[PDB]
Amino acid sequence: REEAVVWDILDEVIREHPVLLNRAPTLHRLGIQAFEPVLIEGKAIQLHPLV
Amino acid sequence: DIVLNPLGVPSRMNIGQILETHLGMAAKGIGDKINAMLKQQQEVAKLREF
Amino acid sequence: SVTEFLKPRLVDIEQVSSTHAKVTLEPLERGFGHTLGNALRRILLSSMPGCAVTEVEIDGVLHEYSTKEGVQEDILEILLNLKGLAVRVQGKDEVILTLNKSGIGPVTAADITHDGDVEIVKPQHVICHLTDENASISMRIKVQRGRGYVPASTRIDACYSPVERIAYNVEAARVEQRTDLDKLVIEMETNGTIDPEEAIRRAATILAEQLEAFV
Amino acid sequence: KPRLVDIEQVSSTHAKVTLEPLERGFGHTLGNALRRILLSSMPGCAVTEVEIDGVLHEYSTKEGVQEDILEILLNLKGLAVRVQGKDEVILTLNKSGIGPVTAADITHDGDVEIVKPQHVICHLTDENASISMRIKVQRGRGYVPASTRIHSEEDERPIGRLLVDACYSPVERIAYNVEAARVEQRTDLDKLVIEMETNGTIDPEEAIRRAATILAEQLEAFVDL
Amino acid sequence: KPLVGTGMERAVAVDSGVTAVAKRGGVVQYVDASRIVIKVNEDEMYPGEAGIDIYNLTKYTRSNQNTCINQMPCVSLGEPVERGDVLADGPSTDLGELALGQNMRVAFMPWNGYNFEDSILVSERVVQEDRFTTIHIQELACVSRDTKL
Amino acid sequence: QDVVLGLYYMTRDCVNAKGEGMVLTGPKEAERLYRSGLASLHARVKVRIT
Amino acid sequence: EIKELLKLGDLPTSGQIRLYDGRTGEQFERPVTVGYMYMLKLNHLVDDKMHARSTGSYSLVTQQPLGGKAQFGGQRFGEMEVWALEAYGAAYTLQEMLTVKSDDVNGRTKMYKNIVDGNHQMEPGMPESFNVLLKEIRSLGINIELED
Amino acid sequence: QDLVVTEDDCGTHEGIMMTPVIEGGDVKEPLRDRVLGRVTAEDVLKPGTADILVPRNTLLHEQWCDLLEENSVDAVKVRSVVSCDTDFGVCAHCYGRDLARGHIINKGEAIGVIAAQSIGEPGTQLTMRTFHASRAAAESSIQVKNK
Amino acid sequence: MLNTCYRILGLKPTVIFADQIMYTGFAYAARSGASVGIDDMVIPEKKHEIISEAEAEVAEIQEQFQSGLVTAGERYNKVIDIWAAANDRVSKAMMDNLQTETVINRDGQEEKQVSFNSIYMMADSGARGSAAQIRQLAGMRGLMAKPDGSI
Amino acid sequence: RQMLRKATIVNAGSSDFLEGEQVEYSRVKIANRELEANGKVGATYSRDLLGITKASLATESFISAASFQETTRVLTEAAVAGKRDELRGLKENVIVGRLIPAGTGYAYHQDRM
Repeated sequence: REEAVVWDILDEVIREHPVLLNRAPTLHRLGIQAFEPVLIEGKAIQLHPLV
Repeated sequence: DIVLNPLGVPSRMNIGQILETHLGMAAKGIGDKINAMLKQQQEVAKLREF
Repeated sequence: SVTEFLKPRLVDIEQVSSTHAKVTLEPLERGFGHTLGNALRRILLSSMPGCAVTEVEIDGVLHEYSTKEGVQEDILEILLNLKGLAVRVQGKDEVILTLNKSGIGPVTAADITHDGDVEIVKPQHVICHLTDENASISMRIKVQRGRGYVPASTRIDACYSPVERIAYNVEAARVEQRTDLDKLVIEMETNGTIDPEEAIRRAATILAEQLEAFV
Repeated sequence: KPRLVDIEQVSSTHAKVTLEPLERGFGHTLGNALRRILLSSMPGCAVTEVEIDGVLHEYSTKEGVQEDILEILLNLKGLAVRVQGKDEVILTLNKSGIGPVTAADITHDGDVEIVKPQHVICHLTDENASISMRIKVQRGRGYVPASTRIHSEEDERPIGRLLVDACYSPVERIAYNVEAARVEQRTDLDKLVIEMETNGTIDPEEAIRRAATILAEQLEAFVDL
Repeated sequence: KPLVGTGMERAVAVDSGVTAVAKRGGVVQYVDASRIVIKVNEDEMYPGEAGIDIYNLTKYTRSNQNTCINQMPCVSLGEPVERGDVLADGPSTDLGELALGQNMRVAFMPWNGYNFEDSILVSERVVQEDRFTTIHIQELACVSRDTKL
Repeated sequence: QDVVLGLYYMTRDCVNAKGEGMVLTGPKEAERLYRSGLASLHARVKVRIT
Repeated sequence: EIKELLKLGDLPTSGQIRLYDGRTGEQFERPVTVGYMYMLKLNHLVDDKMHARSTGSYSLVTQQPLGGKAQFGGQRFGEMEVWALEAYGAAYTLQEMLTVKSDDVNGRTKMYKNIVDGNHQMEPGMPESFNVLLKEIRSLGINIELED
Repeated sequence: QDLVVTEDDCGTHEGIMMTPVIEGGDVKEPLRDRVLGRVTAEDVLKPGTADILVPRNTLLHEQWCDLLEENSVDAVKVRSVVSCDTDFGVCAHCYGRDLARGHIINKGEAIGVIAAQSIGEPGTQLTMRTFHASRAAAESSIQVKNK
Repeated sequence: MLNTCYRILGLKPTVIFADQIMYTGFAYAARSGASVGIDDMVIPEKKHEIISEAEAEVAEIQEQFQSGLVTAGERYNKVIDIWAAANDRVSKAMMDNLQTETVINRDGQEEKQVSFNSIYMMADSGARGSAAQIRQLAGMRGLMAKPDGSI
Repeated sequence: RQMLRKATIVNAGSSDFLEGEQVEYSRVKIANRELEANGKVGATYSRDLLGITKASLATESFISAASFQETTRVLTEAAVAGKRDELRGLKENVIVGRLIPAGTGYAYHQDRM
């Protein structure tokens, strides 16, 4: 049914467990670069501009 | 309403983008004027001549 | 009610020394991190009453662009050393003071005649240095009262602000049954004779003073 | 202190307010601060829940009308309401015949008063047509779709009440100007001349007074701490 | 619509067959949302019983690529019509002009890089004006039977 | 794109600007040029850089 | 033609007006060009490309998940990302994708036992999909049996 | 595929000399970019003293030492992946040290994959080269621009 | 610079340097608030000169076609080389009538500066791409060969 | 530095006269012969140096060869030649669910093998 309390509990793990992200084509050692997750309330995934 | 980047415009190439936009303003700038004649309840002969 | 909302709550301040400060704010609505944040930037710069150096008469020099006999620091350098010097005045409005100094040693800051209603906050300030032989300077300094900055170019430089630097940051935050809320993290630096709490409280009451008529 | 005097009132909808006295960093501040107050945080009135007599679900076509329901939903969104007397009221649109649907022709219940009469909500084509809309209104603060109402439910038994994207803000447009000024016995002042447009849902004085007290409300904590 | 047009728009929508194309010329009888009926007056039919043109307007219908197709009226309640005039605009069409998308206020500067890499900001007055609203329509089908008992 | 540019867009031998040349210590700098009149670009201002 | 129409409607020839920000309030140093682009919308929206599925169903050939846009949220890795993965100096983040949690259903299910509590440590055995290497060659008419 | 760092170090002290290409006219390639992170075997600069050491590092600091001072010395001895004792895998002192955080990362590391992937993406950069007189004056006669 | 950050300093301090280059460097991009306009860029007024020179220099050889002074194979090459001589000239005439054109009075009056307009501060800075790209929008169109390879 | 490996054998001994052998066989065989085992059999190796296709064909692995190359031939080849894997490289380990020496792996593979 989806709940409000669930969100609050899962704010804790996000800092403790990272995310590994890549493109559809990857060739370098610059593909599988991984990032620490941070809380956001928006569908489309925000990131750095350098990487 | 929308905001674009000016950074793609010189890398790959569009001048039509520039022209359409400045003409879009030009089209709607004349458009903004013509409403006022009707927004003030003026009308009669003048609207035609503009 | 159906018109009321929830007001902000500070109580998360990173207090590092008397001079610098790093305040945070957990709750603020959409539209309200950017407002107040930017409004107070343009309050805490122009409208900040302090005390600073204005007009000065040199004993052996008339015009600024000269070089003194037996000193390393130029006048243009020393002008700026005087600008950053911090003063509090309670009783009077405007006072004329003197810098009687001579000998082998560094120019401190205390060696002024502590006049009537004059209180200085900082003693270790390097205004100048004196070199070989004895040397001697006796500056007839004058001070005025103001509100904002007035430079020398406009005067056909005074520094009337306790605020050194202003930087407000805006970042996202999470709360229970909500979408997005703008956290106001405010980075401030003061040195014009004012602790961070009093400045903001004054700026808030001065805003309140202006907004009293509006209400 | 400043002085709220000298307002150029042109009609009930549009407004051009002026402010003679304000200090040197205070024309620009409050001017821009209130821009971002008078848009999101604006208590007004708009359409929420509506029961059709002859239709239960949207996505259909009425017998003897040009305009579709999805079109008409949006016609209702842009409609302007003023309420003084109660909190929430249920009203009816009893209309029939060959003629264009105006805006007034409702039973003016207790303390209900409309500001704008010439609004085209619909058109009727056929001779002996008839519609009798059981419209409902709520009270709010910001713009509201419907999803947040679904999240908080409990005792729920309506289906026929078709939902319309709500538009709780009176303000159409915001523009503050800043110019320099001369006044007897003073040095320099930034005059705040404020150009405002409202949907017919709030008069200029109340909006600003609310925004000032709402600012005061937020600044109460700042002054206290 | 497009307010910067070209000139081609008037021939394309008519020869498409999407929008309701008037074959003959007369005067509109009864405009409804559902169907538009039109008296001929000018010619009259060959065997008898006058002209009378009728148009069954297609609404809330489906396509192959999961979308909505709605035909909508244009000309007023009882107005005259000529041979080859648009009566009802289809989906994403308006007064003999091909609309497709919409008219947008667009600026050409960065905004602390919320436009970094050819990305777009958008204001809330876009979404609030109820502009780009679309129905993505899907077939959810079932077969039960086919037995020998 | 937007990173690179911004930095030069600030760090430039600018044509005149409002200022000519008013000398500043260090902490006072950024602000005077952010505050009023004095732009951000200028060209030519000397500083007690630590 | 542009400018004469711009002249008919009281507009700048530059097409550049220095505008006061709705945010901060201040004007820009240079004059920002503003226009109307006539932006349009396109088909492949969020939902078409966006997929994410944890655990559930599997394909019929091998004990692997399914193709895509039908049953399980697979989303393939390919040869390109493996060559990538190996170089990233990581033994686990390869094995987890190709032994622990893909090719083995039961390898997931004995690890469903190990993850939740927080006990950890790995045991694979044989990687299931490669028995199809062995078997298809066995049926080819060649002999393969795990001897020694 | 399988060609990687194992073990400690190269025992043998032989290698390929490092020069610039010195192509035709002006300096197309300098000495500075070449030596970056490449170990010294013996390497004698000056007219017979010491300068460079038997195993020590050519990171970032000793470069400006050998490139601002003693500019006359153009040719210097340098090691290579082939030039090692142990043959299974390859020895660490031979290669070079091109990396991210700290210079020289740990023992037992991929290498062969670094290059092949770092030549992988510039395999998109090259474009097959897109459609790219005999005067008896300027070419037959050799000309010098600088003093 | 970040090179010399990371080469001199280390790991602990150099993160602080690079961060701002983004966050502030973007904040620096908006505050300027430049433009993409028609008048932002200025083509040289002498068009009918270097082009007609390129025309006439070729027409001089094109008369040598019709009459007979050059050889048929080299005739293409000489016409091309003479056209292509002016292509670089128009591009250089562009680059000079663009970059080093300010003319402004600084207190004591009459002074030349580096012109900081729209696309210069895209290019000089180094956003992306190059100068040969910009020239197209501006002056001369890039020459594309026949399907075989020759021009 | 990876290509330069295969070699035609020069001298006669335990090696096969003038056949095909790698650098890893050649150098180790030469080295062990010097001052313990046998002087003369100490055979030199003249170089056989190839391109991307032909050199990579020579895999000591019979799991791996039987994937990259035309598996029409090589799975049948590893079968026909009765070849037994017993390798400790990165090829075979990705496949049959064994551990690659890679990064931290090396620390374990130094203790294990």
